[PDB]
Amino acid sequence: MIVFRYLSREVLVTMSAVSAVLLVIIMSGRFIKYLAQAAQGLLDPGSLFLIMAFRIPGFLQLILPLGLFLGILLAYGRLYLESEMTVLSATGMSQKRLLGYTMAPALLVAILVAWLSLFLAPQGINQFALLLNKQDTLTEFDTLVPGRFQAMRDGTRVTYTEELSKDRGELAGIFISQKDLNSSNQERGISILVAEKGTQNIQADGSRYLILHNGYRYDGNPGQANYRAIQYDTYGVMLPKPEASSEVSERDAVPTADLFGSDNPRYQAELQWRLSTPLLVFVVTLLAVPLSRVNPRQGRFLKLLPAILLYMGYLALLIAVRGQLDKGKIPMAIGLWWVHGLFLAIGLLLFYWEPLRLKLASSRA
Amino acid sequence: MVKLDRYIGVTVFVAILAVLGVILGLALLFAFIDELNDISASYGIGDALRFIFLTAPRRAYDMLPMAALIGCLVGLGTLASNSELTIMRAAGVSLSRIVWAVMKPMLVLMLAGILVGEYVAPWTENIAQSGRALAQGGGDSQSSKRGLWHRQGREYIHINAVQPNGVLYGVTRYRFDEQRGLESASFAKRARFETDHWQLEEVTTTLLHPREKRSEVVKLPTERWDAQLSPQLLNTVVMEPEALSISGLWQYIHYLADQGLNNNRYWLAFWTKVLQPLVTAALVLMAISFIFGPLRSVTLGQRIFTGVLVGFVFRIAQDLLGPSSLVFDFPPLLAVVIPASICALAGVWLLRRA
Amino acid sequence: MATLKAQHLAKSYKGRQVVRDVSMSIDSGQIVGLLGPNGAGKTTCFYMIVGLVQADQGVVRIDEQNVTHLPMHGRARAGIGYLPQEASIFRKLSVSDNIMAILETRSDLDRNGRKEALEGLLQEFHIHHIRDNLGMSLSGGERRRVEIARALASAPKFILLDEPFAGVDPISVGDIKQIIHHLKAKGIGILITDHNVRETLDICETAYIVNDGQLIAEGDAESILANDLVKEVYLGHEFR
Amino acid sequence: ATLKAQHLAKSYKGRQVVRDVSMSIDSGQIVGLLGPNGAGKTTCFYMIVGLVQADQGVVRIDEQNVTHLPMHGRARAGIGYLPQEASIFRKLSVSDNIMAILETRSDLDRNGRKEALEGLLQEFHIHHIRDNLGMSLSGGERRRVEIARALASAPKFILLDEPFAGVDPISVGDIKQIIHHLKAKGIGILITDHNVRETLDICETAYIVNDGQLIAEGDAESILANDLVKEVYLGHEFR
Ligand SMILES: CCCCCCCCCCCCCCCCCC(=O)OC[C@H](COP(=O)(O)OCCN)OC(=O)CCCCCCCCCCCCCCCCC
Repeated sequence: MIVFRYLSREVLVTMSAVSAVLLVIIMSGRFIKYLAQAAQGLLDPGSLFLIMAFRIPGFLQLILPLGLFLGILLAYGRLYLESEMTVLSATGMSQKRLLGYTMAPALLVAILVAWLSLFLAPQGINQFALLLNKQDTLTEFDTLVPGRFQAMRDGTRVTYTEELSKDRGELAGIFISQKDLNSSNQERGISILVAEKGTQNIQADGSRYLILHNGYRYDGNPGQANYRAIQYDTYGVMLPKPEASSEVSERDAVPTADLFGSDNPRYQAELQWRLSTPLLVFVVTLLAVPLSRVNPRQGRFLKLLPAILLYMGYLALLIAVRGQLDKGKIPMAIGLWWVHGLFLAIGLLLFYWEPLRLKLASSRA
Repeated sequence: MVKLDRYIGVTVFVAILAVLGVILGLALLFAFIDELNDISASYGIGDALRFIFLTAPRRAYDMLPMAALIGCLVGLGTLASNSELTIMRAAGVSLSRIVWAVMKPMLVLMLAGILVGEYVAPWTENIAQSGRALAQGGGDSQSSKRGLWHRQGREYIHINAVQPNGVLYGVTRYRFDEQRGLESASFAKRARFETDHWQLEEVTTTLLHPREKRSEVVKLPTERWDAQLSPQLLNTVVMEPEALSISGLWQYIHYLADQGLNNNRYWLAFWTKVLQPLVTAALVLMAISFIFGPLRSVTLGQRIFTGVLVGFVFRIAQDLLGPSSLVFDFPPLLAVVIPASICALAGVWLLRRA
Repeated sequence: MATLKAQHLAKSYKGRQVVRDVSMSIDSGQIVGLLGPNGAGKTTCFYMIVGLVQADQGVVRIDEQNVTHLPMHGRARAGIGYLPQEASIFRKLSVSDNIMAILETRSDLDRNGRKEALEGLLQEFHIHHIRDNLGMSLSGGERRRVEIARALASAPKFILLDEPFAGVDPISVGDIKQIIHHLKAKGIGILITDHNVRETLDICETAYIVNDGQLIAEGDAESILANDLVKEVYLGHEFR
Repeated sequence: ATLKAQHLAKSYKGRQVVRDVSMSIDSGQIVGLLGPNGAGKTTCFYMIVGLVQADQGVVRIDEQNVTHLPMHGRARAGIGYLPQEASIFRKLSVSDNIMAILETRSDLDRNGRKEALEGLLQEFHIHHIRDNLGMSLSGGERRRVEIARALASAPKFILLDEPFAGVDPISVGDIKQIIHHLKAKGIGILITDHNVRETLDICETAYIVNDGQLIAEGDAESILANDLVKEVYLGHEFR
């Protein structure tokens, strides 16, 4: 009961330090991405310490399992190098007992990760989306440049104005090409709403509010002779910020209570994804105890980068399987539990390698 | 001092080559995994593999300084942990001579880096990007994300793909009249540059007289185009500013300066590509200071971990200070000089402390 | 009265053969030394007895109970202790906690039994005056005494010391020899391997010389120092 | 020549390790540096070598004062050094091992370097292993090649660090033979080691350092009869 709270203190302290460093690095990378986007002109520099503040729970929920993995590796490597566990084993301590000692901090980490996954990351993502969409820090239409075109997604929508003025009114021409990605063969969905005057307005009720002062709308695809001419005024079209919708979807912000009774495959796949991040905690706890056996020649730091690569592969495989799930291909009965079982089996292979070798040698003689 | 120089140089060179190989392999694997997301019918597995393998020299040239730093750390720590540098110092060989011995291969390495980044990386990068665009872009008038848009007097052109040898794909022209009516909307499969002539082969224009009549689709077999789009300029705009050669970057910076646009994004690329030797020299100097100081007895894994962490921090700072120069008001030169400057300062400090 | 018998041990690293048919035997209350040239199979034999190296041939049994295939904790539960060469004290645990962390795992002791055992181990080894200092603030002698008391806390039948007279002052070997004599008086079959031939042969009442992976000699100090083969391959002709 | 360390001192964090230790190694003299492990003996050895910056005192090699010169400056002044661990150039052959240091010497030309290499190979009986890589050498051959390489730089004093460390009683004869061969050349060997008996045997004068102070000096007989030494370091039962 003394070794228990000795190992559980070492592991927790090392995990805290590693998690802090990893969080700093990940936040820095996301900040370089958002700063480059703001440099391009599609963001408000003032609204940058809330975008990063509302994304911390997701980074923490993705980092804490890796923090525990590396903390277990470092702490138990230190104990192995200092001849401190050879005297625990030479007095009676098993390796299943070591696993049982290690599974106590893993429970606290799993509880923290489960809370972050099921009740705090959805709220943070919801608030982040609320800000970036509703509060319209500055829309892309407030960054127009005369003579230069502007596009979105796969060039599906290209907005351009010939004249740019401080009053933002009576613009020479609004060349907008709102194209449907799929609208069947006969109609390509590509339409041009060009007006003699640019009617930029308050843009408050429906986010970016845009209407044509005079109106000249054509739905005729250039390939065929079918021309759809609407020379009347074009009705108000509501433009959302592509950045907010591109990275954050509705599935990442719905409350967890709405996923239990849902039938939409996306919601069920998201629920299965949420109840997995606590599970990597136990999986990597089982994967880490056998791997932390080191020699003074190897040291603690030799197998940290391979562990990071293994964890990243785990996460990538989980994300890919979730995509194949909510796309309707993989049946929802099996889910991501087969990936979880694959990595659990890898961990069990690592754990029982030495007992298997000893039992094989015993029967050989 | 010939045998010692060759010994140290060979060790450092081999370590740097191995580290560069491993880093490039990891980068290529990550790039392929990311590119798998945009798989499609027109863009197959073979096309993605070809693009990934064709953008190898660009990644190698970009990641050369990190390979130099980590390889110098590993190779010099191999000698330091074996007490083979204490013997050199106790035989009368100073620290400056060891630094120069390590630095001699670095000159040839950075010369090769400059040569590749000016002659080989732009060529293969242009070949690769053009290919991905041709594959992912032959569908229709507005299909690809890698397209280009331009404005004439009243015409509006959208080129789906821009290929090196003055040939475009999916050229679409909208010719509005004075009353903003669609006088003619056309789509052409290909084009060819012949001085002032652009030949829009396979052009199917759909002109419309707005005097209450139907649009007449006309199948012209070949059309002349009075385009003011020079292919040499076209290849530059569709390419990232960091994927251009040093000479091409210089020419485009001056061309942008003449008209009056903002070339501060291209000055950063010019400084990054030109001042690379100084950055690698500062990184290897700090690695040498690390070996002679804190890490003269630690194991190989700790040296690799420290090198990776320092490289990550250096790249994060470099990428943070790039857009910061454009959003704020300070020259882009300080976005390249500062990190290498403090790295050299720390290396000199730790070397002076012996 | 126990007996730790190693019979026909053999081990082959790479394709070469390091150890070849080395047979040992340590009784209870007996001090045995395992000496030999550095390149020979002395350390390999010691580790194969300890459990850190798996013997290819041969068996290791204590009182008609094969422990050759058991892991290190299996041997430890069978009654075979082990004390590593370097410092192996719990750095952040007090001296009393060092012994109590091992006393708490004994299934034949209750709370009162653990209390009395800790008191006895503290008084017997004269470490009671430092029963609250952290293990990282102990000198060499106190550290060694605390390590030996911690090893005894698990009640072993045999203790295998690995280089006890390693990097210690001539005054410090007196404390180590006193501790070893105390262990022999308690009834524990110590086995020592060391580079220091003089003090090992002084303290040990029986020695085994292993050269070229074979047992080339056996006997007390007088028989070892009067052997032509040992004086030829190990000690030279000018030893003492 | 004569190497003098005077009034040496060195204080680590907070505490003091070495306080006013003074030695003197002549030419053709074998001198030991013994004492308890904790005391400032290794620190004094390293401060003489040049691996630790002395806070006070002066290290003078003959007339020159080299207390401020770095390790390579001291080595150019004529102070050798042989580390305890293996320090042979692993990927270089034995002849290349000696030659890589012979090329450093500036007073030798090509023919002189060749003749010196041949003499060094013949003198230490390594002429039959001159084409073996440094990583494929046994302990005795490796130590002989290391000593030859140390001599290749033409030093005046060689400061051996733990020569009799973890070696068989057979090999101490070879080590003593090499040390006496070096002394016969005119080199002021200085040995610090844990092995008290062997060091007191081979040496001619000993320096005991306890609690950062020189508590005894002189030949082996006077060292073994000293009461203070017999009470702090050796013990009353030591021979
Ligand atoms: C279209 C182009 C496509 C390019 C794709 C390239 C993909 C490469 C990915 C695989 C590379 C893995 C290599 C990892 C090897 C690590 C293993 C190791 O320890 O190697 C050590 C090895 C020993 O060398 P040895 O001969 O023993 O040296 C002593 C001799 N005096 O040391 C070695 O010398 C072996 C390692 C050599 C690695 C060479 C590869 C890196 C250099 C190329 C960089 C990329 C540049 C491409 C374009 C260049 C144009 C000029």
